[PDB]
Amino acid sequence: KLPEAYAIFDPLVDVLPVIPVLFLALAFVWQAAVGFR
Amino acid sequence: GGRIPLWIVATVAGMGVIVIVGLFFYGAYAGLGSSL
Amino acid sequence: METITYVFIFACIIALFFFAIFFREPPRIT
Amino acid sequence: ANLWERFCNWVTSTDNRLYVGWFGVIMIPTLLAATICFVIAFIAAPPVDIDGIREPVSGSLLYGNNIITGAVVPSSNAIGLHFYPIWEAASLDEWLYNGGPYQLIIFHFLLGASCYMGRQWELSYRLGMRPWICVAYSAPLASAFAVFLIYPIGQGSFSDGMPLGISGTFNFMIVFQAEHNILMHPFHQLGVAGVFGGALFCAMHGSLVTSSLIRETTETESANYGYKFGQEEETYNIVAAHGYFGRLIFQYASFNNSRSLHFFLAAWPVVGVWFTALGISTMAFNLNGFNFNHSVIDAKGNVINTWADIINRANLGMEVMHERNAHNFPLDLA
Amino acid sequence: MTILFQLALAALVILSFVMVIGVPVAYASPQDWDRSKQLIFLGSGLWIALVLVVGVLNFFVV
Amino acid sequence: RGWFDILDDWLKRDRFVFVGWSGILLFPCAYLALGGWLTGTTFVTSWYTHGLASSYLEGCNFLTVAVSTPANSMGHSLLLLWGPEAQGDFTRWCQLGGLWTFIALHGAFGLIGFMLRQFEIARLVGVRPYNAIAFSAPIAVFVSVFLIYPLGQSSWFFAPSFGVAAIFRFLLFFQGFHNWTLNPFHMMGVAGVLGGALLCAIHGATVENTLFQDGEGASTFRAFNPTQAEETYSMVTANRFWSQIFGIAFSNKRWLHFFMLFVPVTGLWMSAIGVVGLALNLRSYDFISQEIRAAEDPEFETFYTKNLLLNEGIRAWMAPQDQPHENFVFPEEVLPRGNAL
Amino acid sequence: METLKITVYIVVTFFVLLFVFGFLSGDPARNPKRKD
Amino acid sequence: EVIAQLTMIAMIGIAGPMIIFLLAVRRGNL
Amino acid sequence: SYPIFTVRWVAVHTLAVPTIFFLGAIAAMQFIQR
Amino acid sequence: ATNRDQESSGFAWWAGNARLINLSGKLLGAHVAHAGLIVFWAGAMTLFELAHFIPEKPMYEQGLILIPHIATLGWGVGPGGEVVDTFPFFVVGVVHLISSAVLGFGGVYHAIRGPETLEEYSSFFGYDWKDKNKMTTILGFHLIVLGIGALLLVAKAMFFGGLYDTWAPGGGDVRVITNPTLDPRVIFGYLLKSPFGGEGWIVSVNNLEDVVGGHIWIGLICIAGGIWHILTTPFGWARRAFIWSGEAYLSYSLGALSMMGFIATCFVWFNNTVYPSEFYGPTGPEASQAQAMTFLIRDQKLGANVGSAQGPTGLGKYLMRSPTGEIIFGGETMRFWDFRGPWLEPLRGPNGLDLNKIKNDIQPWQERRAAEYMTHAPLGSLNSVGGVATEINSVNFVSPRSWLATSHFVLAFFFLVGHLWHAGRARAAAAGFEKGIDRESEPVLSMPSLD
Ligand code: CLA
Ligand code: CLA
Ligand code: CLA
Ligand code: CLA
Ligand code: CLA
Ligand SMILES: CC1=C(/C=C/C(C)=C/C=C/C(C)=C/C=C/C=C(C)/C=C/C=C(C)/C=C/C2=C(C)CCCC2(C)C)C(C)(C)CCC1
Ligand SMILES: CC1=C(/C=C/C(C)=C/C=C/C(C)=C/C=C/C=C(C)/C=C/C=C(C)/C=C/C2=C(C)CCCC2(C)C)C(C)(C)CCC1
Ligand SMILES: CC1=C(/C=C/C(C)=C/C=C/C(C)=C/C=C/C=C(C)/C=C/C=C(C)/C=C/C2=C(C)CCCC2(C)C)C(C)(C)CCC1
Ligand code: OEX
Ligand SMILES: [Cl-]
Ligand SMILES: [Cl-]
Ligand SMILES: [Fe+2]
Repeated sequence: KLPEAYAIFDPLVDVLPVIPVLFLALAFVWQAAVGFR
Repeated sequence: GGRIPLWIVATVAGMGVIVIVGLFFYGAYAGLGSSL
Repeated sequence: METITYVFIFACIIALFFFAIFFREPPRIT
Repeated sequence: ANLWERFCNWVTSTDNRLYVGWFGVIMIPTLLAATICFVIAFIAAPPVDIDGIREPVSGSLLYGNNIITGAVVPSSNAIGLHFYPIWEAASLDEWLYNGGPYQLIIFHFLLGASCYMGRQWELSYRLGMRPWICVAYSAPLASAFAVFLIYPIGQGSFSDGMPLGISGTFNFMIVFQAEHNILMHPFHQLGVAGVFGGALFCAMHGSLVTSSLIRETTETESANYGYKFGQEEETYNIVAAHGYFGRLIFQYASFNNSRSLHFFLAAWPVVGVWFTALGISTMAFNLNGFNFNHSVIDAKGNVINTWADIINRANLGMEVMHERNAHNFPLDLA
Repeated sequence: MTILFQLALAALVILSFVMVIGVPVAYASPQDWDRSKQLIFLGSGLWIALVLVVGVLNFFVV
Repeated sequence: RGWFDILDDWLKRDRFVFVGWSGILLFPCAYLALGGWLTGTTFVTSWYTHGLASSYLEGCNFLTVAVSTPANSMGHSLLLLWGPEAQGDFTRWCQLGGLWTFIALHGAFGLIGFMLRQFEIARLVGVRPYNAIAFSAPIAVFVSVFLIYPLGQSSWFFAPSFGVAAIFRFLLFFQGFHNWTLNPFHMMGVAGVLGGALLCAIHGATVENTLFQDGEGASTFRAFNPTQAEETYSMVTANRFWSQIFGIAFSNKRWLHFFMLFVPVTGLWMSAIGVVGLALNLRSYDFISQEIRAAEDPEFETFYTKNLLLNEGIRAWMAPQDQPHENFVFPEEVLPRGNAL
Repeated sequence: METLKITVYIVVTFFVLLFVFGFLSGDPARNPKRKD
Repeated sequence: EVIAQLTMIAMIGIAGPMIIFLLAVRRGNL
Repeated sequence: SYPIFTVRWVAVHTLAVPTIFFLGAIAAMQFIQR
Repeated sequence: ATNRDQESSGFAWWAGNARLINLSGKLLGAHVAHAGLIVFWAGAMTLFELAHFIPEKPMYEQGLILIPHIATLGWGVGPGGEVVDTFPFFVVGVVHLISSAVLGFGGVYHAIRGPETLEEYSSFFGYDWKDKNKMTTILGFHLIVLGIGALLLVAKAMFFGGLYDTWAPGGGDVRVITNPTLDPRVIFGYLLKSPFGGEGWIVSVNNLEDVVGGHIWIGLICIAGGIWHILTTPFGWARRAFIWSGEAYLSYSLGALSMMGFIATCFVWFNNTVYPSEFYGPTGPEASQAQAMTFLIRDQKLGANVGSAQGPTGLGKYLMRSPTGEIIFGGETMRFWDFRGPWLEPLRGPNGLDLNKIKNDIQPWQERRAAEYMTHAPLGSLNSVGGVATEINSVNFVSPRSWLATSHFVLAFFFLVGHLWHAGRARAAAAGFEKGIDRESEPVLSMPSLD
């Protein structure tokens, strides 16, 4: 388990590890905004 | 003929398929075909 | 007779390598 | 000048019939050692106990084999991963009985095979060429590293490596399926798509180029004489081939660019075989294919079999029969 | 102390979420690089205060 | 000027998706074979023909879904919808495997339509029909494996089933029962596949590393326009490289690209001939000299005999369920097993 | 066996030294190009 | 529960494209 | 300017219409309890 | 413009991070941005493991990789490897996570506003790839940093609580290391060991005295060479042998990570000292050795004389010999007779396993340790089904040894591909035919024919 004061944040810490993958996906949304120059 | 940008629909349709296939991989652990 | 037949074919393929390399038809440019 | 400078000029000489090079200084002796030992072993080597249970296996022609069944047998399971050169055995007779030649061949081979890859970069550098032909050759090389070393390492014995024979390779594929279910692993599936598409794209590109040759010969002589070595002209109409293949599918499913096309022909099979090499290298550490045994089950609890449960039946048949005396305990964990 | 924690930590997350979207937009924007700068000294300087309190005030609820 | 030439003009109109006379056979047959497989793997079961689940509705994933072959009692029946078996019932038609013959037969004429599409388009643009000739290998493979092989055995039951996991079972069945790896026609077929994959990678890589500098960009893809007349890569430099590295090298572009047609196409044809032999159980299963020796010399062992013991295990363990119509019942004491395992 | 061991240790050492001192003998300058 | 995980992964997931869209409308240094 | 209903229109909608229909049916199957 | 399109930079969009080879400012912001992304996953994954953590179950039954990294350091575990306090795991997760924002704060700054060049902003931070002196000093700077981090590990072992030592007498427990082994005949004796069976090269380390003592030789060597490369410039023989370019340095590092990648793979698979079996699970050889002892105990309890038991092959059913004479277990596990584990060594004597101590000195904790490791052999499927390939679905388990070995082999190979790609390229870029052969000066045309 976690703490109990930090127990309400269990659904938040369940999704944090995936955040690194999204930065790589962001590079394609952001370049599609500039049109692959 | 282009009133909404192509990169916007590219992400929307991209985010749309991410969810539907994830629903399929999720179903591998619940209901039928889950060995449980 | 089998062992002699296998090694004889193997020796021909190796001898074929020596001619196909050092006695090939030279490619020339024009 | 000095003789060392003259020697370095000969090793790197671009005028030799067969390029030597600094990689070649290592490649030539290691390969020559491996083939000479392999030829002699394949013909007249005595039987070898591979499984270490005092059960020798005949593998040479003079001991009752043909080209299909003959093989150089892996080293004994009593050695495992231990280094076993000739000078570690009390003689040659002991060396041949414990599968000695197998280690000497695959070691001198993988060494020379790696220097063969670097030799491809070396000559590319001396001729003004781009260097990435060696990278494409890394896919079949890494495959040889997987079945000859990476898998014996993960399992802990060279007796589990791929034998040096035609039927020996077939024995390696069957046992690998019973203990890892390689067919249900995605990396082998990606490897099949690389070799199936590789042959598909090979036949395709070969046909489309041979479909649009410029007419430069008669009907009496071969079409190949329409091309001459070293000519500046391209002997086939590229946009004519694009006009045909673009109408079979649709216009944007065809490559109008020759450089983008040959890159696709090089990319697809290389990264595909990279995966099937990585598939063998990962299953060496016992991360096997998908397991769907008894995964579908009815409202009561009866096992509704699928095609995966039938695959498990054939796998059980191979597993209970392979190495029929090498096991004393109910689990085969290596 | 008791609840002065799930408020400070939830205020920490709320400030973290508005910057992560707010900082980089302010970043490539020549709308007001001096007007749009002091809100970054304030937020980040406040962000350190919120992690410093939630950290040392943590020990009274652990 | 008649209706025939008016219809001929409409079919050959240069549109986005070319129709042509071949399309009348290709498009409806290709759409029903694929749509029939998608309808089968999504909804249709195989409980009364094989005793297996095989749709997404039953709980199977993309790997285990399949359109299983009909039961063994159905023989070589075409299993038509209006036929004497289903008698017009679409529900009972799916329950006995009508979709398998619906996919195999519609897909067979679909292949014929696609090859006729290659002949028709090649004539209109004025090219040589070598692409159509190369497609003969995937057709000979499909006919010998899905049609000539089951027609040689007992029924459509022992034909491949359209599924990812049902195809893996097909190979293991051929290893245990046919020793299909030992057949020299599969060996030549393997050489045609692995060889074509070798040529495909080595030709594309040689082209990418012997190009001329026709541009000012570090990514050398924009330095090409389809309307040149000069070669984009050096043929004489690639010849010297491979002459010194490997020994021989290509010197003719027309021969090189024909060789890439001959190797993979011939390989598939040879493997189709080996399957035609297996339909009659004409196998390359044994070496007689080996078996005469091993039967009277209990110390003679080769990798050939080790693999036969594996074949004897695959048969005795997968038969009772893979062939449920035979009603096989093997007690625990008759199952071939090694020590411990 | 010990005599054979010494020979291989000498042969292997001889070829690996030709390899190291070969590349160290100004290898990047051996190109059909600019030599530096 | 489930919603708590999905409610926030949507906010984490929308934050990305929001940055590229906000400066696209204000002509930022994209 | 451009037409709307072409042969390209039929070829697209012959595969697009059933696909979305199948994506909904397979979606409902993920919640089928035994 | 600003070298952010193909027309000005020469690189396409799929190779556009190469548009920074000579933009020291934007490239500085890229590395620190990626540096913050690792620190982010380091903390975000640990708190996830702690949230899903259960003390009653072993760590290898729950799919953890970093909590064992913290537990091996001696933080939060007591005797026998049992977790006694989860608070250290929480701090490591938060401090790594809180620190992820500060580098992300600067990685974004140096990449969007920061001076795209630093050569005119500062002579100290601005650099030239061809500047052999400026490069060796940045190398020397980071050498001292890594040398300090090496002495931080021994600082934890000798002064701040110590390390968890599985070889501790009477059971695993954390122990302060007081006599680090500094003998160069031993520390450097590992580098010259054969990497084959029975030797193991540096993977064979089996005591925290050698681990600790080896890390302080490395600590000073990186400090000495760090100062060395700050006060020196490459000699003549070093300049005519290497390529001095921005990408060439990247290729030298790719081949270094690839080598370190393969080394770490064999570490976690074979070593059970720095990768304790109580945390990561038993190794391959360990679990197979555990099966042979599990059934020796069972059959001997029923009256079997395991010493004279002849198996079907003629070799011993339970015990045999290695090719050098040591008494080892029998069966397929003969290949794993080099394994050494704290649960088995009490029964090992001068000539291998002692038959008398096997009959008398086997304890119930050894019978459970052998059974537990037997039922947790690193075998499993991709969908995480425990056991052999023919097992049915039930036990959700694959060993952390499997995830860590397979993953770091995939990377080590791909980085070997990265070396081959970028190294052969920097050669062809330093020459300058990296974009094609010149038509009017094709080299092959000036050479004599081969025949
Ligand atoms: C070019 C298109 C094409 C082709 C070649 C085929 C081919 C086939 N289909 Mg398919 N089909 C198609 C399109 C096509 N289909 C389409 C578009 C649909 C959707 C409705 C179907 C739906 C369908 C179903 C549902 C089934 C088939 C089946 C079959 C097979 C048997 C067909 C048969 O015996 O018909 C016989 C008909 C002819 C040979 C036509 C000849 C007519 C000539 C001109 C004489 C005319 C007679 C005249 C009017 C006098 C009247 C007779 C009077 C005495 C009563 C065969 C492989 C069956 C199958 O695969 O089972 C396994 C099956 O059950 N088809
Ligand atoms: C230390 C690591 C490192 C660094 C800093 C670089 C840096 C560089 N490389 Mg190199 N590379 C590396 C390792 C590295 N490489 C390795 C290990 C390989 C072998 C696999 C390569 C192979 C390689 C090639 C073949 C090429 C480069 C090129 C380049 C340049 C441009 C790269 C770019 O814009 O990326 C652009 C980034 C992308 C296009 C994204 C790719 C995404 C990958 C394919 C999938 C990710 C896999 C992931 C696990 C799954 C994603 C999950 C998904 C579901 C969301 C740049 C100088 C190019 C060059 O020569 O420049 C001069 C070039 O052509 N690299
Ligand atoms: C971790 C990996 C990584 C990193 C650090 C970078 C970094 C960079 N890239 Mg690269 N790139 C990457 C992956 C990466 N990229 C991949 C995967 C691809 C292939 C799709 C590319 C392809 C690529 C090309 C083709 C080019 C770059 C360029 C650039 C540089 C200019 C960025 C810019 O102007 O954006 C401007 C964009 C914006 C202002 C929009 C907002 C973007 C911000 C940075 C998002 C950050 C959000 C984040 C949550 C905020 C932090 C939180 C905060 C609280 C701390 C920059 C240094 C360019 C270059 O070389 O510059 C000279 C260029 O031409 N990149
Ligand atoms: C490798 C990392 C690295 C490097 C080389 C640089 C280099 C630079 N930065 Mg940057 N920066 C970094 C990380 C880095 N930064 C990070 C992580 C942040 C986020 C806080 C920033 C935020 C930042 C801002 C906001 C600005 C700079 C500026 C500058 C420039 C002036 C430096 C100066 O005046 O310091 C002079 C030296 C000192 C003040 C001495 C400080 C000594 C340090 C801080 C003590 C602790 C260091 C310790 C060893 C590192 C901890 C290790 C830990 C990560 C494990 C210089 C080019 C400025 C610039 O471009 O000029 C306008 C600027 O405005 N940086
Ligand atoms: C990150 C680490 C690092 C890196 C990249 C460098 C990089 C460099 N150093 Mg430095 N160095 C370092 C750390 C490092 N140093 C440390 C920690 C010290 C202190 C001991 C030194 C002390 C040092 C000195 C004293 C000198 C260098 C020099 C050099 C340059 C030449 C390197 C060379 O030719 O290698 C190639 C290596 C060889 C040709 C040696 C032979 C290769 C052997 C036989 C291969 C055996 C490897 C084998 C596969 C496995 C080994 C395991 C075991 C058997 C040992 C180069 C710029 C030289 C220079 O010009 O700098 C001024 C120089 O004179 N270094
Ligand atoms: C049989 C029959 C018939 C027919 C029918 C049909 C024709 C149908 C169709 C159908 C269809 C037409 C369907 C479709 C389907 C589809 C689907 C089902 C899809 C899905 C997919 C997805 C989901 C995707 C995936 C992916 C990929 C592919 C790649 C990568 C990514 C991803 C993973 C996303 C009729 C009645 C006439 C008659 C009688 C019988
Ligand atoms: C930890 C934490 C935090 C943070 C977070 C973050 C940092 C986030 C980030 C975020 C992000 C960073 C996100 C991103 C996202 C992205 C996306 C979502 C993308 C998508 C993609 C796509 C979908 C694509 C598409 C496409 C295109 C566009 C074109 C081409 C094609 C394709 C299809 C591929 C906070 C503050 C909350 C607080 C609490 C804790
Ligand atoms: C440049 C560039 C790029 C990149 C970017 C990056 C790489 C970034 C990074 C970023 C980062 C690196 C960020 C970070 C952030 C962080 C944060 C925002 C955090 C927060 C945290 C929190 C808020 C927490 C909370 C808590 C506590 C305190 C306690 C326990 C519970 C919890 C966990 C809830 C790209 C590719 C896109 C493209 C363009 C350019
Ligand atoms: O050796 Mn060749 O194969 Ca790999 O598992 Mn264990 O060990 Mn033997 O049985 Mn199954
Ligand atoms: Cl076997
Ligand atoms: Cl055993
Ligand atoms: Fe070509």
